[PDB]
Amino acid sequence: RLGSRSQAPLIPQAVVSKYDLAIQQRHADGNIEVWTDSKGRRYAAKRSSIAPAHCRIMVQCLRHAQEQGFTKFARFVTTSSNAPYVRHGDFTYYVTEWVSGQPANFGLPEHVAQTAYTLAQFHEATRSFRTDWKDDVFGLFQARWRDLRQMWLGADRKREKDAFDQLLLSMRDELHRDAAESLALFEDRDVIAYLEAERSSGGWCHLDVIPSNCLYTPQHQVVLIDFELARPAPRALDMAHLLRRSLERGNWDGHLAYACFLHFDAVRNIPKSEYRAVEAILRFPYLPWRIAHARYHFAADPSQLDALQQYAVQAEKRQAFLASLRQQVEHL
Ligand SMILES: N[C@@H](Cc1c[nH]c[nH+]1)C(=O)O
Repeated sequence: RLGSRSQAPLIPQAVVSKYDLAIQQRHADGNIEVWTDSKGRRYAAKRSSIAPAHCRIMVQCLRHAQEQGFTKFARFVTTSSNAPYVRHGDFTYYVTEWVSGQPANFGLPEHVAQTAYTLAQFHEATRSFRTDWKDDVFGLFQARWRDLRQMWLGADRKREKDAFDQLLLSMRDELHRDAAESLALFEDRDVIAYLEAERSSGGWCHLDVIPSNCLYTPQHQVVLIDFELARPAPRALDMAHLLRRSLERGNWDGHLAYACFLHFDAVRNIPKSEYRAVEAILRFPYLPWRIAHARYHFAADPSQLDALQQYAVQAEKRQAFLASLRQQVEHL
């Protein structure tokens, strides 16, 4: 019994042997397995729980994007029978060529720029592709707000308040203001019109925009991997998710936001309503919600206090950034 100190299980050899890759060496590396041939050529093998039908549309989506010029993805390798996956032991395995690069550093404008460019290219290249294949962003955030309010009410009535409880209570008025401003933006007719128009025109988002899926290459581009969460969705979702992650880790340095907006805009103009949808998402106090949710619904962990402390440290810089962006959007 090793419990949570159990290593990633090796992919069964029978799966490897369905391919024609003459693999000599295999080892886990993060959430993929690296397969290497006698020349040292590498492949990334993924153990997934996605359905085979889902794997098929995912591949078809990327091949469609490619016929439109898209290059920013790891290329799938097929089995000896031409299948895009192997199904074995209740898992779906798929393999891609290896992409040389490093996980994007979302604190560097250059890396944010290239991630944004790539995400925008993916969205553009997939316009109109299987648009009805499977969205209530207002309801999601409304529920989070209701949760957040309940959580600080719970904290306030504790006999003994710990450092986290007290810190969360100290920011209630700012958190309330931000949540209210966000939900008001989601209720604005222009934001809704944007979201609905995107739903109609299609275009997929990647929807797992984390450094380990955004590989910054020696050719100074970003190549995406892991399209398992990708689906038709408004472009603002990928844009806002990239921005939030970048900005929270670069203390709201607007060079990171500019790098992002410029490179989305280069592929397709950002209209005012798209900016406003992005603002609605960014204005919501997502991190305090998420951290408090974990604490009070799941269990306390000291990392939650670290995270809330960092949010508090950055809170004025975040306010300043969102203020300047709001002004920018009024004089586009
Ligand atoms: N080259 C990536 C790993 C990878 C390539 N393809 C899939 N995963 C890295 O930074 O480690």
